[PDB]
Amino acid sequence: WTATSGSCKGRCFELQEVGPPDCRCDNLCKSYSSCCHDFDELCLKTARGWECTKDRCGEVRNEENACHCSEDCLSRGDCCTNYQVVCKGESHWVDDDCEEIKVPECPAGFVRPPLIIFSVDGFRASYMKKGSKVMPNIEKLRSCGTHAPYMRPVYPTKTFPNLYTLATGLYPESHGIVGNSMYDPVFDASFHLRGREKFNHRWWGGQPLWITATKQGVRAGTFFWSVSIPHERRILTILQWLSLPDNERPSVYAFYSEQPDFSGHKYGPFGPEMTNPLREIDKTVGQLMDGLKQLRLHRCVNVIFVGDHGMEDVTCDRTEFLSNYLTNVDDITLVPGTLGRIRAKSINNSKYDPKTIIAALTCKKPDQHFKPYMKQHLPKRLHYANNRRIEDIHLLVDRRWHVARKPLDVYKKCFFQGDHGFDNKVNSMQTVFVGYGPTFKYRTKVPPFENIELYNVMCDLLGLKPAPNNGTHGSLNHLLRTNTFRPTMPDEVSRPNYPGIMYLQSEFDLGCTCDDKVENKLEELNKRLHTKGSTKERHLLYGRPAVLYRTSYDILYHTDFESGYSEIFLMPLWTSYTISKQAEVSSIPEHLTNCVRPDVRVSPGFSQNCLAYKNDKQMSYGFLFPPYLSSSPEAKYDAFLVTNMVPMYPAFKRVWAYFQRVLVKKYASERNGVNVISGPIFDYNYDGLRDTEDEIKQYVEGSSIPVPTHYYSIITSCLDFTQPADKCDGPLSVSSFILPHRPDNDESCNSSEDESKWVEELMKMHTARVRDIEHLTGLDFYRKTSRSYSEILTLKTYLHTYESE
Ligand SMILES: *[C@@H]1O[C@H](CO)[C@@H](O[C@@H]2O[C@H](CO)[C@@H](O[C@@H]3O[C@H](CO[C@H]4O[C@H](CO)[C@@H](O)[C@H](O[C@H]5O[C@H](CO)[C@@H](O)[C@H](O)[C@@H]5O[C@H]5O[C@H](CO)[C@@H](O)[C@H](O)[C@@H]5O)[C@@H]4O)[C@@H](O)[C@H](O[C@H]4O[C@H](CO)[C@@H](O)[C@H](O)[C@@H]4O[C@H]4O[C@H](CO)[C@@H](O)[C@H](O)[C@@H]4O)[C@@H]3O)[C@H](O)[C@H]2NC(C)=O)[C@H](O)[C@H]1NC(C)=O
Ligand SMILES: Cc1nnn(Cc2cc(C(F)(F)F)ccc2/C=C/C(=O)N2C[C@@H]3CN(C(=O)c4ccc(S(N)(=O)=O)cc4F)C[C@H]3C2)n1
Ligand SMILES: [Ca+2]
Ligand SMILES: [Ca+2]
Ligand SMILES: [Cl-]
Ligand SMILES: [K+]
Ligand code: NA
Ligand SMILES: [Zn+2]
Repeated sequence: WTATSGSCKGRCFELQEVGPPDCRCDNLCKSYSSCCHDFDELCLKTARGWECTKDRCGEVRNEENACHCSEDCLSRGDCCTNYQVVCKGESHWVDDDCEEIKVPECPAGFVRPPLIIFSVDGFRASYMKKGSKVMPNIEKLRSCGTHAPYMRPVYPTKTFPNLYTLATGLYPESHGIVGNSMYDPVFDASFHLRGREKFNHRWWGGQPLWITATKQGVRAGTFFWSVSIPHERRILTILQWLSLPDNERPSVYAFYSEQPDFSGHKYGPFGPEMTNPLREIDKTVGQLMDGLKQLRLHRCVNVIFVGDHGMEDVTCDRTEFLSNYLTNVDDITLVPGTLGRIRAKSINNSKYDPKTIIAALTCKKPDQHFKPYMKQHLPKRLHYANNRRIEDIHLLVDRRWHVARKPLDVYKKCFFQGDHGFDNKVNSMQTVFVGYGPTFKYRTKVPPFENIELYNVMCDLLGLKPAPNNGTHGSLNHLLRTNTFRPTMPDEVSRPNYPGIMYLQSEFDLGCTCDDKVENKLEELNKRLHTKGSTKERHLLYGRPAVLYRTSYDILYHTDFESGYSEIFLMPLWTSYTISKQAEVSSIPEHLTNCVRPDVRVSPGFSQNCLAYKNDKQMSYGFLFPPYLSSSPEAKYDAFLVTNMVPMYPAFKRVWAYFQRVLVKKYASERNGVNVISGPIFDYNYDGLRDTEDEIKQYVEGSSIPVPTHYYSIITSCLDFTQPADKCDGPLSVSSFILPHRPDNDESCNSSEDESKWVEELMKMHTARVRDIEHLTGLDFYRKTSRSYSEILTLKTYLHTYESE
């Protein structure tokens, strides 16, 4: 109940929200059906429209008008945004040359430049180039300010997850808004776009920017707008708040537009009907900038123009139906559309089996336009599994397609020509970023970055300490003229041991054999120097990784590679090696095929054994440094050390062997040498973080050798590819992957074919940032380079996406 008979007199768009049943006058009252009776009359005035005209100049103030053109309007802060243009011969902001804003030029009483976030729903990245003729105000912000060619949204590329990610710096799995539609089984409650459940505070985790600001003494405008408040009114409201007295005036504001998304759904991303929505958005920006200029705030405010996701072509005919695959289709609940999430219709049905559902959906039609996954098997780059609101079974849908349960769903719900929600690497899902103001750089283009990073920067813009989040703070310092955040590298927690030769061959009873009993003073000092680290500067180019947790490990040096060997996990945490452009691939010689050699630096007690692998009918082994790339027949013996061995399913060995035999050499030839760091990852609880030993769910049968869930590689070279990787004077280039360590290749529908037809495609799917690997291993890479730390942070957040232009 709301006692709707209080009044909004003097209260219009109040910043503090009042408690039921006292009636509300805030920008969300409409959404709750709680506005006072006179809200429309007093707060949503429309009389005479939104622009001054020649005859309205110097009028007698009429309080009924939507905005004002009387002499006193500037001091009242409620002029139409074109007042000075029409009535005082001023130029529109867009018609002024741009001029570097070196320092904030603010009215007296401003403690810090205000931040205005101008957010646009569905604004695809290519609209900046493709709509440029019709968006002069936006183009001026873009060319005069700082801009990225695009900004990567989070998955799923829907509105609710992405706007809340912008607000919090968190992945959807951590903030809890994991789709536009959700069932939380602990609450037994559903979140929907239409309706009231979504207003309950229990859905919304982390700490959004407006709360971070308020907790630290920085006042915030209310971020959310009721759909029926027109855009012109939202802008006028912001401009009115900017005219408040110093003690009342917010420092951070958001505008939100439902366009161009609303139209993109109806007409597709480039429908001819899309020109008008873009024009209209540009006019809104024009009104804000003209309004700021009137208040002498146009060289004081930092403006961020940002989208939540892009828009793809999708029609009703491009729908796959689960009824074409599943006999039991009525025992499931599907969250449908541009992703799928499946659970049991009833938790009382004991005959429901996710294993048989996955199998019935796997590689069943030649051109199948979705791929099923257990959520823990989704590419790690999506960070989309550690939340009870995410269903165990997930369908990754091809761009341009929909999934639905039954045909009746689609025609008893062609309406739409656009949609979004697909994998966040998809080019059509990319969105925009422009920053303009005293704190942003002047006429600067920056590389593409992920929207998880912006919370930190918005905190920096407002002098706030960010709540803990998934950004890497400092990785976007290159956007900023000042207020940069200068982090220190994390402190190493565990130092390595450097073991020498301490064990005799005969102390090892591992059930391993090697054909190697084949016998010089020139070449004996040589192998000794290699074991003491004499080639370490060739294979460990950026320093050894730092171990950021408590553990026992050894550094092992070799001619061709260096490793950090874990005594707890009985394998390397990392293995580092450089392959020059000139390097030769050799084969594993016949006598060495099943060779595993004891490592005399490492106790039998801290070693793997061959017998465990023989006994484990499911599990085989591979090597982290590939024997194929040994520098010499003598150096090849090192690659067969039991300390270079890791557990591998035979199906995974197909993948790994092709990467090591073919792909590494290929990249070295293309990139002018590469440095490779490879290793295992253990993430049995799918939280994106390194497991402790007591989290491991699988061991090689009858041993304490833990089985990795994934294998990573980080492949680094010179950005200037005219310089070899080992003699690089400037910025670096990286690509990485986190491959799932799976006992089958069901993920790859063409896997019966030659590895040259499917392996590289799999690797591309599981592309990763270095930072993803850091979270998953507790390691910190690139500790010793000549480069600035912020530059290295940017490098660690880089994702190689394998999408064309
Ligand atoms: C992305 O960045 C984020 C933010 O930094 C990273 O997320 C953090 O990860 C930490 C490690 O997993 C985690 O720390 C835990 O905090 C627990 C206290 O939690 C509450 O308080 C915080 C602070 O206010 C709050 O943010 C939390 O909010 C979460 O949960 C609510 C539900 O109430 C949601 O509304 C909200 O969306 C958010 O959900 C997410 O996090 C939880 C886990 O916390 C997930 O389950 C959800 O799916 C969702 O993703 C909380 O309200 C604290 O209890 C934990 O301590 C246990 O574990 C340690 C290990 O050190 C152990 O020593 C302790 O004894 C303790 O164990 C005991 O409890 C166990 C569980 O019941 C039990 O098994 C044991 O036997 C013990 O008795 C832990 O310290 C932190 O909360 C989150 N924060 C957020 C916001 O998500 C994230 O890791 C980054 N991602 C990547 C890939 O890097
Ligand atoms: C969600 C959410 N989380 N946090 N916010 C507040 C917010 C943050 C930021 C920013 F960038 F600064 F973080 C900027 C602006 C804001 C403020 C935003 C705001 O007033 N809204 C966003 C809501 C979305 N909405 C819909 O009905 C809707 C649902 C789905 C789709 S779809 N098909 O595209 O998926 C489109 C839609 F329009 C009601 C809008 C009112 N909204
Ligand atoms: Ca949206
Ligand atoms: Ca984990
Ligand atoms: Cl959803
Ligand atoms: K075996
Ligand atoms: Na297959
Ligand atoms: Zn949409």
